[PDB]
Amino acid sequence: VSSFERFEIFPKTSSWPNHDSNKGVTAACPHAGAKSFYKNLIWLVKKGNSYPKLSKSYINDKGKEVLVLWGIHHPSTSADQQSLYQNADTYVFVGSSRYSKKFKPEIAIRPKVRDQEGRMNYYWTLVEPGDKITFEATGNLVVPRYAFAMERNAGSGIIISDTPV
Amino acid sequence: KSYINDKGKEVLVLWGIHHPSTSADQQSLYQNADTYVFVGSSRYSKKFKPEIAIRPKVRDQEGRMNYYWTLVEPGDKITFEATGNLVVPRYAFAMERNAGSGIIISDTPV
Repeated sequence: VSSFERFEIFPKTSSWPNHDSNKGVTAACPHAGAKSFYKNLIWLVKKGNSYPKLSKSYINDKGKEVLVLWGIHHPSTSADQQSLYQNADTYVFVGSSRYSKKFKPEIAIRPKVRDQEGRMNYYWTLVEPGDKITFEATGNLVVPRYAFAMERNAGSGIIISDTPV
Repeated sequence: KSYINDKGKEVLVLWGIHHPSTSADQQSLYQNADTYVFVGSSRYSKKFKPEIAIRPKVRDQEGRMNYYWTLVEPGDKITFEATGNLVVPRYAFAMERNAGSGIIISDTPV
């Protein structure tokens, strides 16, 4: 890949009226001495004391291929599941003509890493032109906010070095 | 149950998950139904739901057991949690890699 266009596939202000996108921060990702998160993902939480169902989709109007990333939160205790998502025995679904996977969130006290007994797994996929990607969850979904449209160059690579540029 | 790596070098841990033939066999050996098994660490994170069927009888056994393994980094905790169908480790191994070694399949005498 050489070219790169960041666009708001799911805008923050809109597209989540029934869910909240503001308390999704953590101390594991600090910035400027404050609790922050990833700039391309939003940690959806319960709206007040309710996490309604999810049904969101996107269609590729950008022409070229699109790269989409998201995450699944796996809290430590069952109380943490209710405190952030209310509903229990939740499910997360991401589907398209290429991707089809349902994730059952699962709960355990994983070893504390960076002041966090929980874990989050980050996933990615590619969207073909004229293809719809669908999202559906009752909890434990970190929805994409900024996706990427790209075109492959050919002669490029990755170099690991400390050499100055 | 948990273990912390005080051995300094890496540790290899192995265990197993039993999958009985009939649901009666689940109660006869583990009582609880709809059990779950969890093994977790900074490297390993997997929950196994034991699942039950009459697999073909091999060595006088219609059930199956799957054997798993992982590596524990220095200063890392590995946690175990199950309501049944867990074959816990007893003897683990601490190791250091040499370099020039391998595996040879032969009938030649030593």
